[PDB]
Amino acid sequence: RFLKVKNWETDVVLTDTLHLKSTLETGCTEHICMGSIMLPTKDQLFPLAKEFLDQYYSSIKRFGSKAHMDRLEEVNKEIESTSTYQLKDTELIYGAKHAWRNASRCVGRIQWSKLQVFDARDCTTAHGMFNYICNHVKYATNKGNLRSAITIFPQRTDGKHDFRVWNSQLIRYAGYKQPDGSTLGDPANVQFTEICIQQGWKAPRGRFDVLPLLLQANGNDPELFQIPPELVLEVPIRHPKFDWFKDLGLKWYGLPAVSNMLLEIGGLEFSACPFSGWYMGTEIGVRDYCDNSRYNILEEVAKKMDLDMRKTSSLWKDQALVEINIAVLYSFQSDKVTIVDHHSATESFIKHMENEYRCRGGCPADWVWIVPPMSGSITPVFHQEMLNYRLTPSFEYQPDPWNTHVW
Amino acid sequence: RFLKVKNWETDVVLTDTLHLKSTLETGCTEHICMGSIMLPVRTKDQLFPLAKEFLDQYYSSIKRFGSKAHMDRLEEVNKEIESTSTYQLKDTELIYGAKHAWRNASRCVGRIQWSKLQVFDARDCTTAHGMFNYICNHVKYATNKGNLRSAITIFPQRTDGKHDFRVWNSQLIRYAGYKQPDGSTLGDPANVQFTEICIQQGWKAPRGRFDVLPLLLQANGNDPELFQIPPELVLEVPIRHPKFDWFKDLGLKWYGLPAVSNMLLEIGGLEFSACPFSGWYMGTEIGVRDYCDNSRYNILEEVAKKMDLDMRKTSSLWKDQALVEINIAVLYSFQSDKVTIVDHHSATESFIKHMENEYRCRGGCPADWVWIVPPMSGSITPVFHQEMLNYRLTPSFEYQPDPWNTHVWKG
Ligand code: HEM
Ligand code: HEM
Ligand SMILES: CCCOc1ccc(-c2ccc3c(C)cc(N)nc3c2)cc1CN
Ligand SMILES: CCCOc1ccc(-c2ccc3c(C)cc(N)nc3c2)cc1CN
Ligand SMILES: C[C@H](O)[C@H](O)[C@H]1CNc2nc(N)[nH]c(=O)c2N1
Ligand SMILES: C[C@H](O)[C@H](O)[C@H]1CNc2nc(N)[nH]c(=O)c2N1
Ligand SMILES: [Zn+2]
Repeated sequence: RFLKVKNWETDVVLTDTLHLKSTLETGCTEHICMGSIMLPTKDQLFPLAKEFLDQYYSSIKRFGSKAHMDRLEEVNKEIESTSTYQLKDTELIYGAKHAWRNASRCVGRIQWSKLQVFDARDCTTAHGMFNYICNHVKYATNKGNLRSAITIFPQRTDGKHDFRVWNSQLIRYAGYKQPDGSTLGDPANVQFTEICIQQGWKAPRGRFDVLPLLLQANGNDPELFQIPPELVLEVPIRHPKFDWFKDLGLKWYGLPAVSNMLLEIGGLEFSACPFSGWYMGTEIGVRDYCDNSRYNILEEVAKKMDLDMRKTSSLWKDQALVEINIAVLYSFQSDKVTIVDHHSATESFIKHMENEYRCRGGCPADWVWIVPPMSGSITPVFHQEMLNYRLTPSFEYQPDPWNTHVW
Repeated sequence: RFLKVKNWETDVVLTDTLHLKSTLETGCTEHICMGSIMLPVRTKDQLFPLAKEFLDQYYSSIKRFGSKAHMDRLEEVNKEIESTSTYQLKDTELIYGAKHAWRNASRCVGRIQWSKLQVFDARDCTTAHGMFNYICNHVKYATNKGNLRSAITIFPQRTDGKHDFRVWNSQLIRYAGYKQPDGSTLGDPANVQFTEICIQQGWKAPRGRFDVLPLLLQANGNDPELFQIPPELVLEVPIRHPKFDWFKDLGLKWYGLPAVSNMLLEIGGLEFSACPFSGWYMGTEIGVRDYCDNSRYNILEEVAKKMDLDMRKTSSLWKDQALVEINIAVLYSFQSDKVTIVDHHSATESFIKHMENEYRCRGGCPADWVWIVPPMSGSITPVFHQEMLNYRLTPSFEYQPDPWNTHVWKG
């Protein structure tokens, strides 16, 4: 019950005791593993607060101290009357950093304690939200020297006043159904690009059209906002060997800033909390160019490489995928925009695992998601046994707003 | 209660009722997933339930559930247990069991072939020499001059755990691993331990880089014995590259027949501790793991040098780039010699078809995503985007401890 995990490349063994703090469920049972499934009141709220506040005050080495019990009774009394409660700034920051720290699917968590937290809990309007997001974006980009950030809009109250950023990421390209069959722009975002038009967006109908922001504050009909272009840093994609690679007319944006998840701290629910860091190369090149429901430039790259595309066993897809990913990293590094290759970041994660087992007794991890989408076996996380379990504070999934909004 | 999985690349959903037949425990709990853990003498007290269950399955498969042939067989196995404390499978039952063991192998991507398994009943074997002759015929039959045919050879079942039959090799054909004084390894680093046991048991090692290891065979719980597979029975393929003519000069070769020998076949409560089984290679098993894993032959950096790659920063992706070429050369060498091999794209596509077919005509197909996804180019194969349900069905192939850890040495 004090589980162990083994790295089979190095024989390192770590003993996991952190998992016995786990609260939520995984979806798995004694009889069935779901490790690869994508998505599984006043009386409930107070224990959730006690638990969070207990771990908060131990983290600062004041468990059982005067300040601890007073803060507990303070929160205790506010739940009684107000039915909820508000986090002190210090807890807000702790909670945001530990939701990233507990993000069992995130490979970049070695940076978790350097997060920049922007308290936007005083926001009241979509224009307000837009101001906060533009500030987040500018701070995060930092002229290419990217910095981790999260901006936290007001907590849920009764589900009727939800703050929601309707974009899945703050910065994403547009996707348009072409009359003939295929897709122009980016096929992931075709339905959202519809909604923006459905809401009043003048789509330029190019390939790399930065989508507008669709901001929803206090539960009202959301509003369209154009991010100032000078805040959207983009990297034109070129290959350090193949001159013809520029001709494909490819670029990506520098700032990955995920905006559709829900942040849960001490039982409180922050449905608007866009957070950002920086890209691993494969997130753009393997996934955001080469997945069959994405750009499928794989064929053109290999065509332009005059590779034998007549049978899968020439591995021409793999060979193109490598080149594309070499190009994505070359371009970002050439323009001094932060990016991490998948060898770099998996080795960091292993180091971070080491540190978590050493000074925390464990580290929840979702092997299925930590292993990069190419070259998995030659990265050091492949041979790393991991234990997956759900800790609080956390980032959670939430329904898309456009299935729920009382319009 | 029914369960659903979604393929996110195609939006195809499938409903699994077959997990309800699951009994063995996965290692996971409601609060902890052990989905990435490598590894998460039986009395008649609990053997007839296991027998009845298997026999219920078998007679369902032949649509004779509840027939007099079915009830009589139950009654026959019944008396044989209380009287002998074990029981014997009919040939039919043994063949069903071995096929369904493979069909239930949730980590195996090659299961589209599962019904075509050639089952060799070696349950009359009694000695190590007897085993050597059974294995030699397996190898010849399965190889078939490069037109590989999957087979399994099933040796006698465990009785009291003190008379086990064991193949001590992890595979029938593997290359020797030699640890040098200077700390380097000659041959296959994966086999250094087994090689030393062989040498200690009296094997005269050629001490080369691709020495086929001797068979180490154990019958009836006796001390294991060494035998050299005849070299004309070991089909090998020298590794060359279709564009690089310096690749042949790395002097690499690999053998054609993957044949796993260290696992335990469980059928209806009986344990078959020695049951080597073979099929044919997916290319990445040689190209990605057998050559490029940091703890294996690790010709990665030598291939990168001959390719004159930027080996300074990892972000030149030289490792990925050399990996692709090495897998290109493995597929090319095998196809050039008409030795059966499958690339990882072809095989993941087949498994998806297989998996979909299994959901429709069986109500489920247990599958270990961690293992099914290929160890390179994972996301550009259709299993990466495929949700999977993992559960243990019997008959099954199980792991078992290395015999040299548990053996009682006669002397
Ligand atoms: C700083 C560099 C970072 C890198 C390289 C990184 C990398 C990744 C990767 C590769 C994934 C896997 C999903 C996929 O590949 O499609 C992921 C998931 C995730 N990231 Fe990180 N990340 C970073 C920063 C952050 C930050 C700052 C946060 C929040 C404060 C965060 C929160 C998450 C969460 C919650 C998930 C999992 C979401 C889910 O369960 O669906 N990440 N990340
Ligand atoms: C004929 C073509 C076959 C192919 C291409 C194939 C491929 C694979 C691969 C790639 C793995 C992953 C293991 C690794 O990569 O380290 C695997 C696992 C496995 N294979 Fe298959 N296989 C084939 C036939 C068979 C046959 C005939 C059997 C037995 C009758 C079998 C039994 C298994 C089992 C039991 C596992 C799971 C290993 C475990 O649980 O540790 N396979 N297979
Ligand atoms: C629904 C299937 C996709 O799931 C995913 C997949 C990935 C991420 C994710 C989240 C944050 C990231 C940050 C901060 C930096 C970075 N470099 N990468 C990230 C990737 C979120 C989700 C949830 N939408
Ligand atoms: C705990 C270590 C897991 O390792 C492994 C790794 C691989 C296989 C395996 C087994 C059979 C195969 C056949 C018939 C064909 C083929 N092409 N590949 C196979 C690969 C088994 C095990 C379990 N002994
Ligand atoms: C079906 C499968 O579980 C799903 O596609 C997951 C698998 N692992 C992943 N891993 C990462 N890093 N990112 C992903 O989007 C996914 N997708
Ligand atoms: C830690 C991890 O579970 C382990 O290294 C597994 C992962 N998946 C694998 N998948 C395959 N096909 N072969 C393997 O050897 C492994 N190793
Ligand atoms: Zn699980």
